Amino acid sequence: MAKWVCKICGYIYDEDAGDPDNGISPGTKFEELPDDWVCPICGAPKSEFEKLED
Ligand SMILES: [Fe+3]
Repeated sequence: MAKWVCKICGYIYDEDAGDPDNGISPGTKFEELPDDWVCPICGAPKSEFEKLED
């Protein structure tokens, strides 16, 4: 699945990993994260993530 970078801190949202500590099971697509999900490291909004693909 896809990976997304937090353009603030460099955290990688890996869709394969999810973010279980913050309520997100492995395999959750970035688009499906709640609108108010934030980077677990720096707190940046979803707007601050870049999909890692051309
Ligand atoms: Fe971040």
